[PDB]
Amino acid sequence: TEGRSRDGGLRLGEMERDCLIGYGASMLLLERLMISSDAFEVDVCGQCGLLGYSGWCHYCKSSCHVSSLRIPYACKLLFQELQSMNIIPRLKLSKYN
Amino acid sequence: RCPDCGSTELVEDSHYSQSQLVCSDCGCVVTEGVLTTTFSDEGNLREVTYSRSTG
Amino acid sequence: QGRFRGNLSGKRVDFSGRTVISPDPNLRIDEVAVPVHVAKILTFPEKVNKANINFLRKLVQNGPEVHPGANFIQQRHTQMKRFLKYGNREKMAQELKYGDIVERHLIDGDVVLFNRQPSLHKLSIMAHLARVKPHRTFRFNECVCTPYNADFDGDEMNLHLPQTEEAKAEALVLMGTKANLVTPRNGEPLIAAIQDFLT
Amino acid sequence: RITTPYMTKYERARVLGTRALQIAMCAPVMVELEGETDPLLIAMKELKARKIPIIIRRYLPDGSYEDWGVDELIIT
Amino acid sequence: LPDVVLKPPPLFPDTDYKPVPLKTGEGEEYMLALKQELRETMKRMPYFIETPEERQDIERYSKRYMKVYKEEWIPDWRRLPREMMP
Amino acid sequence: TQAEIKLCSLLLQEHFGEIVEKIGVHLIRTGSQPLRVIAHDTGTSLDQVKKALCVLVQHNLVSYQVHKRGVVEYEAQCSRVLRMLRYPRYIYTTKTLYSDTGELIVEELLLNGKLTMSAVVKKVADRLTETMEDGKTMDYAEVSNTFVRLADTHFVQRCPSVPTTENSDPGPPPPAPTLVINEKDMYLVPKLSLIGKGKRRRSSPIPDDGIYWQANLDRFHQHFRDQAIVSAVANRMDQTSSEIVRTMLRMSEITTSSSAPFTQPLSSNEIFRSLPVGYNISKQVLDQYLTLLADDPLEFVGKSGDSGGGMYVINLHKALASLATATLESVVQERFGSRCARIFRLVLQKKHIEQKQVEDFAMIPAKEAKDMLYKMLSENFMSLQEIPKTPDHAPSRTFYLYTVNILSAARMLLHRCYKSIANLIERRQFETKENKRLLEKSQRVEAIIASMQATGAEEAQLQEIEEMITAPERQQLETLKRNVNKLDASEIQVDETIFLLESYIECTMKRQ
Amino acid sequence: MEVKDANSALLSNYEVFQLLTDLKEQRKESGKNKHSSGQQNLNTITYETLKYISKTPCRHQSPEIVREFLTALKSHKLTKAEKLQLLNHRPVTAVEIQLMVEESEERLTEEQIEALLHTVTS
Amino acid sequence: GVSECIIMGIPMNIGTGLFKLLHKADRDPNPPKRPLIFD
Amino acid sequence: FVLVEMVDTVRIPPWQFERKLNDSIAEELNKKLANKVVYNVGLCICLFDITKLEDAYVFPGDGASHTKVHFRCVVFHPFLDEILIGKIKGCSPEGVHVSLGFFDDILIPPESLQQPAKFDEAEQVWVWEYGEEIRFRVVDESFVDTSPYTLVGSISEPGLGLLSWW
Ligand SMILES: [Mg+2]
Ligand SMILES: [Zn+2]
Ligand SMILES: [Zn+2]
Repeated sequence: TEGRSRDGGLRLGEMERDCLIGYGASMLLLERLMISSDAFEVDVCGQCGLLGYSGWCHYCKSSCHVSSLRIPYACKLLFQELQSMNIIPRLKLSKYN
Repeated sequence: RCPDCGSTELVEDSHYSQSQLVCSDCGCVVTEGVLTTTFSDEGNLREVTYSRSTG
Repeated sequence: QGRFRGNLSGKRVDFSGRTVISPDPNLRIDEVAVPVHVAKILTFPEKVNKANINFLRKLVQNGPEVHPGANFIQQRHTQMKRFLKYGNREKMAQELKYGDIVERHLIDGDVVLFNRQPSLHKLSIMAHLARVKPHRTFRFNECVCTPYNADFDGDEMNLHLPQTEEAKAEALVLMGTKANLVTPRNGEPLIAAIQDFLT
Repeated sequence: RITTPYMTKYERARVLGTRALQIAMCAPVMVELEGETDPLLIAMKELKARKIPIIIRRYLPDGSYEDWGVDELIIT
Repeated sequence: LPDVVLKPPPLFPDTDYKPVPLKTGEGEEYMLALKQELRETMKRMPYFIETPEERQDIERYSKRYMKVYKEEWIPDWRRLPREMMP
Repeated sequence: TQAEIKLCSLLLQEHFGEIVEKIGVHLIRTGSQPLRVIAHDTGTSLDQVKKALCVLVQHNLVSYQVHKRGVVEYEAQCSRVLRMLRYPRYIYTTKTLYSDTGELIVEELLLNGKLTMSAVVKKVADRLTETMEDGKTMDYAEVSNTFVRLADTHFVQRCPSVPTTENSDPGPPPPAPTLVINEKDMYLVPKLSLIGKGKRRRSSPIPDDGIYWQANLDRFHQHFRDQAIVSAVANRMDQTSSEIVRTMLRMSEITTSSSAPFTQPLSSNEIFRSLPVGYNISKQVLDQYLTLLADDPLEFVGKSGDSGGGMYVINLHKALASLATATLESVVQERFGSRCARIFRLVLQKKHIEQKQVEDFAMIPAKEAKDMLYKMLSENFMSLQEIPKTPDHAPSRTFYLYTVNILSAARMLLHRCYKSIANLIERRQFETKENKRLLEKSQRVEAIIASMQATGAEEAQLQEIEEMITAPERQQLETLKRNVNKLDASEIQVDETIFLLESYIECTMKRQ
Repeated sequence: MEVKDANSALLSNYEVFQLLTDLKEQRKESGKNKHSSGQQNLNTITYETLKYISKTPCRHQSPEIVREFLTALKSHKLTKAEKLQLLNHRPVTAVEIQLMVEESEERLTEEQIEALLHTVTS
Repeated sequence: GVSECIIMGIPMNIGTGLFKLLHKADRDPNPPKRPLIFD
Repeated sequence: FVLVEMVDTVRIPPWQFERKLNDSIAEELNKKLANKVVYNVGLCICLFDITKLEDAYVFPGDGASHTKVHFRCVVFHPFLDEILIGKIKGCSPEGVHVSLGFFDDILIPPESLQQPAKFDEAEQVWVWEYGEEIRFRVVDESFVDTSPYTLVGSISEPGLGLLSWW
């Protein structure tokens, strides 16, 4: 929430993230802004490129290309909001190696 | 109720600004975290009444 | 207030603190004093391993009401969180297994991020070794005030606690105070003596 | 093998972090610790002992890589 | 007030009109038999590119006893550009 | 064209294979494309691309062109791809017009794209040898006579000819031969002096090189338009009038181009002599028939002059439009109903009309006609003008005039027919695939008979053909077969409807 | 997760039995409570299929035995599936290859069956 | 880009996210293969 | 049975680093594809060999090891003609229920093709007489995760003669 009157934590302003980038603390920045703010688990079908649930793909009606992915909850909300406008985001996954 | 011991003695206690349900017998938590509307959102959203909703 | 400019560019986080700043010359420039009341709240999830089994056992035995204690215990197999206010903590300590997660209090030596609200250069935020003290305010060596631009005039000072070993080591090595004596603008040392030290 | 023979601070930070994360999960230890409960103390002890079983895989922009052992790299 | 739909409309709404019966006569049956025989003739003709058989593992002499053989046609290369020669 | 692409993919996968249909679909979707980008984009090897291109261009389904720096770009002919669906109808109309020798001629031309004199006569003679028994032999004489008759009737036309490379640009050969089409030799049949007999398949240099012959489906479509027109005329006015129309169209078959708004000027005097003697008619009766057909509101024919007694001309575009409107009214009547058909014909007669006018004229009360108008509007058959009293063209302040356009409805109905045929082919292929086990079972039970059918075929195994477990399963097979049969026949029937609409779409389009 | 070949190469039940026995002895030599407790299914499938194979005459074969069997069958130009099934079943009775086994027409020759059974006994 | 990396919640390439780590474990790539007899 | 070329990335936790990588890979793979049918592939049994074992990456997340491995393992997937010998563990009236010896009770032959005395009248009748063998017809797989099976195959028993048992 907002602050002390609302028992809210502090806010990482843009400048703080700028300093973190300048230091290059990639994993620390990722943990601070994703793990410690809003962490979510999503499933993506490589065939369709669309989000899925519980290792299942409704659009492809299959579960042979699902995968797990950690995400900011705000990012998932943005994806779904963009979906509502029929601007469908198709995620093209790639192996980490 | 307690999932393991079955004790129904679940009590609500206020932690360091965290609402959660914990069993007093085994100290095991059964439900934590609560979702409440913020003032910045409560000021924008509009309340609806039963009459106008039903027509 | 929309998504893009509101929640995507920046967002609020938990496991943080804000307190009045105050000087302390008896601390090393890489150390920061943390009030006990904040220490009792901020917790670092430690993985129970072979090296620190006895340490975590003692901390669990302390309980949440004593400073070197823990607030929660997470089992390896089941994801039930055990709140240490209730239940015999000695049985709980004897129940500890490797791979468990114990949310111990912020103790001595924990790497803690330390930042000021008006951020101009990268030295506005650093990482320090935390030492707990019984008073109420954040204390550190005044030779470090120049990068922060703080002046002990009632200023508030943001505190962040990482929750990952990778993040902790990144903070210690990269934004460690000892590793950022010189500003990157022109290599001039920012941390140095100050009034009542030069005199 | 044409890149720097010195071991940069980013490499040090990531190596120390990953090693500390590993040992925090009851990984085997090679530096016979003497009552150092903090994982990171053991991590830099390992780094000083140059007994860390991690290999840096530096990547050129084109895609070509080169591998350096931690012992092979020069620490400061 | 239109009634609220408690169960969604069926996957198939039944139709009042029925399809008309098809044409009857010698011509139609000749059409059908011709098309069905054409199916096999075009299957057998070399213009029908057979899909490459796969997932066969080991060798045996019996391979030479269940061999299916058919002649291979050739196109007129003076009408065809020279670039497409195998 | 998405339904067109889907149907073309289904047809090419059915008739030729998979690597060929992939390249064909890619060309249809992408248009003109060089070969290398074709191979790269399709993810196929160079040799497979060569195979697909040769098997396609051999049947004249695709072509190639030359561009800057001598690059060869390949293009697909989607209409030509749809044309193979009408092969059975072409075979039937050839079998009706001429003997089965010409039927086999056109069948082999369709299955081979282009063939020379020697190749086609050899194939036709060979295929005619097995149709007969008792040691009789086919000769190349009758096959050649039938082929030259077919070519002279313009049902068979020469391929575009290979240009004389020695006469023009002797030296570095172009990447493609760059064939050219010559009008005057599309029907110039070369002579085959040699006559022989085809082998009956015991299983125990080229005088006609450079000249290849293909089925002229334009002649087939013109003849089919003739048949449809005369069928409509016979349905409406009289059989004799349809006979007169057929005779004058036959008179104009060679004298008129395939694309002509009107036919040649034909006089009733020569109509009388050209009429078969079977129709016992008099000159004055012919004149009355022709005058009343000119007075027929369907306006198939027209006078266009009083010279030479009664001289007459036919209205190709008008007749095609009338046929398209009749088909449209028939289908809308069958799917919506008789009263909605009444509304459709009423608005066809009255191009611009208001809704209450339609109610009054069709004598259909409120809440019934209007629902039909709304539905038949929503199915894209109908259009509204929205004539405003201001130029804001905005809310309840403008009049709405019902106006139906033939062309748009015909286009969308053609698309619907394409998708329907796609659905039918999908259903037949799915039912064939899901029953391929029983298909192989029946194939094996018939192979037991066919293999070793006369040599050592004991009677004591004839009773073992039903011993295979298909005895109840044949029931299913029969159902599948009839369903398959039905589907095919139905599809073929729908195909004829397409030839109507497309014809209008072709005649209404001039392509300047 | 991707599989390159669902039918890369067929193997005899003798190789299955050999690998299964080796896995069993190694696993009992590598007794770990945590991993076994995590998944019993491997133990169950190994033990049950091993008992099923040992019930069959699939034991008492060797790589030399099966290779000599295959070489002897190679001259007989038989399909490899049926010979594999024979080595999977050990048909010593003539009736099994006569009736139970397929491709009986034109292939048994009424004289090769005796040598087939002789090779099976070997 | 870093902006979307933060937006997408993936580690950025700049800094510690540039190089890849490899665990120096005792391994034998391409181990000896048990031969098939049936083939 | 049949070997399959199986490619997969295996995650090894750090507390097994003292062991050889190959052995831990084999143990995890055995734990990972045991009694688990693979869609359009068949019923995997156990690992056979490990062919390729490349570099062991470490991620900024879990901190354990991940190794992409090419290997070979055995699966059950008949070629529509194989001869089986199973045991009749149950018999529904519409179709008998044969079970391969200790292998799986999922192969269901619909009784529709034996000698023309075909009826299972629900008192557990093996066969209508004038340790049971099998000619496998087809294979089939499905995705059971339709709600937050899949290998049965049809089985046929024609007039094989069966002189050993009628
Ligand atoms: Mg101030
Ligand atoms: Zn999908
Ligand atoms: Zn409890």
